[PDB]
Amino acid sequence: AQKFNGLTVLPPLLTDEMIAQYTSALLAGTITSGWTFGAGPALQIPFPMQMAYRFNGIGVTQNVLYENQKLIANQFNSAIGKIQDSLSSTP
Amino acid sequence: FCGKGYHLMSFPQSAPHGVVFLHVTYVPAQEKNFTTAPAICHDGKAHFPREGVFVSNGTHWFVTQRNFYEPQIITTDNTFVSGNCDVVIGIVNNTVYDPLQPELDSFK
Amino acid sequence: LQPELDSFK
Ligand SMILES: *[C@@H]1O[C@H](CO)[C@@H](O[C@@H]2O[C@H](CO)[C@@H](O)[C@H](O)[C@H]2NC(C)=O)[C@H](O)[C@H]1NC(C)=O
Ligand SMILES: *[C@@H]1O[C@H](CO)[C@@H](O[C@@H]2O[C@H](CO)[C@@H](O)[C@H](O)[C@H]2NC(C)=O)[C@H](O)[C@H]1NC(C)=O
Ligand SMILES: *[C@@H]1O[C@H](CO)[C@@H](O)[C@H](O)[C@H]1NC(C)=O
Ligand SMILES: *[C@@H]1O[C@H](CO)[C@@H](O)[C@H](O)[C@H]1NC(C)=O
Repeated sequence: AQKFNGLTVLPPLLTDEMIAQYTSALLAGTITSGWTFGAGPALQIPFPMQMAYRFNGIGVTQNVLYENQKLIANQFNSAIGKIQDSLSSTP
Repeated sequence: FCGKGYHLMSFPQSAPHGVVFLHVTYVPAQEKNFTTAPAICHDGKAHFPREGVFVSNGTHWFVTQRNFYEPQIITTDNTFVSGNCDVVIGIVNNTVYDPLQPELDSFK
Repeated sequence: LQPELDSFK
């Protein structure tokens, strides 16, 4: 990380803000479009509708979701909540 | 991986030291919005379609496929039953048609 | 098919 004897560092041509904006656009498109933004124009599908499709894509029906919506939301929010503790407590 | 969108099949062609690809690709166009619901309540049980959803064109409740506006009448052959009307959210009141009772009653 | 064939019609 020094600048001596003829070696010179070059800055990134796309800095971290637009990288964060591209990942934010990815997350926004997949939270409010399903897979439709990844193929053509984005289409409006609700996220429990999309997760019912992805349950239908994995081979289980709708009634494991629509009868268990708060349980799936609790497991999902607890599962994403332990991501921060797993990364923060492991160097 | 092949094309940009929903792939169908591909055309292989030659280059002097390489290869060029052609990809016929399904892209949707001219999209409309409707009113959806996960289930339809009829006679105290929860109804769910075979390979689609419940849609309505403002008034009349229809069953269509996922990638096209091709509506159908809610009938007992393109719709299976699971559970009751209470444990599911988003369920509204409509009817599911019987294709056997006029032929049973009014003729024989 | 048989219960509505028998008990109703
Ligand atoms: C929604 O779909 C229904 C069903 O096709 C449409 O109702 C039809 O309207 C025409 C014109 O008035 C009638 O001749 C048909 O008999 C109706 N169908 C039935 C099954 O009764 C309706 O026009 C559509 N649009 C709206 C805004 O409700
Ligand atoms: C769907 O239809 C059912 C059947 O009529 C409705 O249940 C009735 O609701 C009223 C309103 O409180 C009660 O007075 C009746 O006793 C209920 N019927 C029975 C058999 O329990 C239900 O409310 C309707 N749902 C919606 C969203 O309209
Ligand atoms: C479609 O969207 C418009 C506004 O963008 C809304 O007024 C209309 O009610 C929607 N259609 C249905 C069937 O809900
Ligand atoms: C959908 O959201 C609206 C708020 O605009 C709410 O009134 C309604 O109950 C919701 N439907 C379900 C099935 O939760």
